[PDB]
Amino acid sequence: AGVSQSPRYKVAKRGQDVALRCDPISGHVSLFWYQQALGQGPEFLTYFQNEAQLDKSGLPSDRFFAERPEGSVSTLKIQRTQQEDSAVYLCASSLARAQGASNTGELFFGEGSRLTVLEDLKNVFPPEVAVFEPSEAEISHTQKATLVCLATGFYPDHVELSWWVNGKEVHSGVCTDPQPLKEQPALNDSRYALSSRLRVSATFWQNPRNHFRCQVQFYGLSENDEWTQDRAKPVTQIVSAEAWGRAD
Amino acid sequence: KTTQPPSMDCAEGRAANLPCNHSTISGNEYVYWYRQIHSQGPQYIIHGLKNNETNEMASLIITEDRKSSTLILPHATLRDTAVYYCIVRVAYRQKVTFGTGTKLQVIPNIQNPDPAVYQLRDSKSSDKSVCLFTDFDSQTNVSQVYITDKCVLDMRSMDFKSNSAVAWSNFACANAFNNSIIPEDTFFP
Ligand SMILES: [Cl-]
Ligand SMILES: [Cl-]
Ligand SMILES: [Cl-]
Ligand SMILES: [Cl-]
Ligand code: NA
Ligand code: NA
Repeated sequence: AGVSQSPRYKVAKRGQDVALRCDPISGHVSLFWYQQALGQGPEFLTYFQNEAQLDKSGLPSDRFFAERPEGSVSTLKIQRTQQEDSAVYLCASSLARAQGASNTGELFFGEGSRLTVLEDLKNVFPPEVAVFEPSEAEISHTQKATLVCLATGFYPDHVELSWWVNGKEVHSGVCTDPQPLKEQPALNDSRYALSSRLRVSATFWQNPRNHFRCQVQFYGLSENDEWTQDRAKPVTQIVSAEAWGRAD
Repeated sequence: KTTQPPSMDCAEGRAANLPCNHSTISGNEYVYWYRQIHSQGPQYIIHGLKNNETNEMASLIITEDRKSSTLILPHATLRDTAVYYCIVRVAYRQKVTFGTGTKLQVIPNIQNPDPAVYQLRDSKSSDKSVCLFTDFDSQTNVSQVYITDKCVLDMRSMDFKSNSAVAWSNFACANAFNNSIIPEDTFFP
């Protein structure tokens, strides 16, 4: 019932071609493409009214080309991809001017397609995930238990960290770093580290039947990307770290 | 066409006011407010013309000269920490020109600060430990051996908020967070 964008994350080698797909809400005639860089607002790229591309004043260069052949599904193609094309490509759809009762005239956005252009894919790495058990001093000082999760050595910054308690996702008592740390700030295209906390009541942590899991959803290479290194291909994968509750 | 302060802090558990300036607004243009959460796309909140608007998400106060407006979030929680975009668009077109917006940070007031630095052992390892600086008041600033920035969590069912920072190295926590001023009343077990 929303706008879908695929792939969520895309790793591209400099000079290769990329395609970003948008599935707008059915019956919406307007389709929009936006480019969004770090710490900046979405910048207009192109506009479609059904199949006609009426406005393309925002397209950065000749390498940028968009299609919506049947007035529905749209594709944004970026040829001979450059490092400056690395951004979040947003897609939006709305349903014309004053079409229908209570029409708010709002833009419905997808979750975006983050593109990261790299010179060499040999630098792509999945994270290593570790869970650090609540301190015994914390439990006796506050009657609270903080679980710490560490996602390390991942490149690029294509991660989703989430906490799972007994197979169900938890959001309460959770804080993940809004941005990751460079493990080597004196190095370019250095690997990242990300931390998160899950704070529960000490009674909940002291139950040994309670299962805790830190999940890190990583986005790396696709099937089409060639891999000739002696290490496992850094594909889009989930890396987890689990822990049972500890009584005392 | 709209101007907003790039970043702003607000009190947690209170209604948050977000200002916007649109001096050259026309009669046909509406004022729209969008919200963008991290790793998400912008999402519509509210819109108005001249009249004050109220929905389950927020309130929108437009001045009578229509040169400025205010987005009012009824009760600011840690989940309201996002970028808020105030945009103006002509009634007939659909295209939206986004400005830089406002980075809103919902900050709680720690009633009972209990600053402490704890050591946490790895679930599956030896010589693997992190330091946890936690329960320090919102006025404490943590300076970056790896040190993460300040993080606010909300134990919603317990009406409790806490601040924390994580430090690790491959070292002893006692000297981990010493570069920025950590309360002198910090528990070091
Ligand atoms: Cl993906
Ligand atoms: Cl689980
Ligand atoms: Cl929850
Ligand atoms: Cl999942
Ligand atoms: Na949020
Ligand atoms: Na925290």
